[PDB]
Order: sequence, then structure tokens, then C-alpha cells
Amino acid sequence: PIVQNLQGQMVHQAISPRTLNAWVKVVEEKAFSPEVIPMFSALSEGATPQDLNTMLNTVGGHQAAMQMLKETINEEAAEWDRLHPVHAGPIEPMREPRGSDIAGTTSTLQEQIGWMTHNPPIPVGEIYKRWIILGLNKIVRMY
Amino acid sequence: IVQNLQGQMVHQAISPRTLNAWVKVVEEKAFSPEVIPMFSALSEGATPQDLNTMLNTVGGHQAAMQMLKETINEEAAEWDRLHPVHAGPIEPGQMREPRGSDIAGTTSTLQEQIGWMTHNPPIPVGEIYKRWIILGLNKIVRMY
Ligand SMILES: [Cl-]
Ligand SMILES: [Cl-]
Repeated sequence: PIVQNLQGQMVHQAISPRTLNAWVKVVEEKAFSPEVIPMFSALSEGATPQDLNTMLNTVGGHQAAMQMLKETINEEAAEWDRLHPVHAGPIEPMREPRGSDIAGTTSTLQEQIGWMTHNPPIPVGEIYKRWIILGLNKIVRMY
Repeated sequence: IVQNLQGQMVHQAISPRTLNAWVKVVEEKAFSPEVIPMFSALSEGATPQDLNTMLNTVGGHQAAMQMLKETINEEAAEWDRLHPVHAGPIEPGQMREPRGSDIAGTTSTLQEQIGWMTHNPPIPVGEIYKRWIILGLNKIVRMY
């Protein structure tokens, strides 16, 4: 998540032991029944894309579902780009995120926090969560 | 955390998503042992106000919720006993020390709660109240 330090700067806060413990428990009991989704939504509150990837990579078992989820995320990232055209570089010299930045694969943790705390926010955590949930909805059909 | 109109990241109260998940946990698990890890994670970063919202969204379990209120009253009284204070801050505009009733959120405002939680060093009133609530839950789980 994101927290303010003693200097007043926004910086990363590691997913806590209590949050990761609960998410594992939810995965162990519910992955990937419909009931997993409200639990994921709450436990991922304030997550950066890097935190969201940590949560996804905690899922033990469910190899096939995790592959489908990844395919959905890849699709959404590419569509995001097509619906959010940008110039061939910052005119500057903050770049707009691409789909792969939103999914955490091409962006740094600092870029993620930059977007999420920009004025107005470019809510890359919330956007990635929407793609993840689209995927979870597809996967519930296997369960 | 949420961004205000001035572009600042400030505290925001317990969210609809968090509360919806908490309900669902109550509906399935209250107050079996497995409620406690879920309460602990869902209340991460909660103020005393957020924690009283969680407690007051439990439907039923009146016996349990009465035991919780007794546990909180006792821990608040013991907090006051074990944290002796002066009558008030010696310096004029200085932040007062929280008493038990401040930690339980009955005599403190949201502003004060956030003031303590973000002090340097923190006075983590949300964590303290959560400890009292979990102590109550560990008694109550014996009924379930
Ligand atoms: Cl976000
Ligand atoms: Cl706290």
C-alpha cells in the first residue's frame, strides 16, 4: 500500500503479515468460488500494481485458473493502450501509464505511487484490480 | 488513504468494500476462531471510529457483543490505571495523551484519533483498541 513518511512524502508500505495471512486463508478456503471476489476486493484496498502481483503470486494451486487470469490481464492491458492513445514520448521532460505499467510488469514501484498520488490520481491500482476481477469472474465458471 | 481537493493524501474512513467483506465474514464465521485473522486484516489501519463501525455492524450475537463491551470497559479502566498522566499537557497547544475512553472512541474526535495515530512517534490508538477487541474475541470464541 501507500503511506506518508515523517517527511510528508508518499512511499510504499509492505503488505502486512496480517493482510497476507488473511489472503492466504481466503485462497485456501474459497479460490475461485464467487465468494473469493468481495474478499479480494477488500484485502487489496490501497494496493499498488506490485502489491496486486504479490497477492496473485501467493495463490498456490489453481495453475489453470492462474493462467486464464494472466491471459485476461494481458488482453485488458493491450486494449487499455488502444483506448488510451499517447504521444511517442513525454513532451516534458510524468508519462501516462500503458497497460503493462498498470499490470506492474513495465513500471517501477515509484512510478506506480507517482500515478496513484498524482493530482488528479491516475488510479493504476484500481484499474488493475478491475482487470483482475474481470478475470476472477471468468474463472468462477471453473469452480 | 484518499486524495482530497487540495491534492493531498489524507485519511479516509472504512470503505464500502472493507465493510462488505466484514459483513460476509460475520455471516460465515462470527465468532468461531477463524473470525479473528479476518477481523485483524480487515481492520488494518482502522481508527477507533472505524472499529466501532465494525463492531456495530454485527447482526445478532448479542451475548458476544455484551462480553465485548465488558472487556473494552475493563481494558479502558486498566489503561487509565497503567498510564498515569498529568492533569493535561504542560505546554499550551500540545497534544493531550489519550485516555481509555479516547482509545475506545467515546470521548475522542476523528481529528484527535488521526492526530495520535500519525504523531512522531505514533500513539497507535487504533492498534491499542484492536488489541482490546481481540482480547474480547478470544474469550467469545469459546462460545462458538
Ligand atoms: Cl489506485
Ligand atoms: Cl493505530
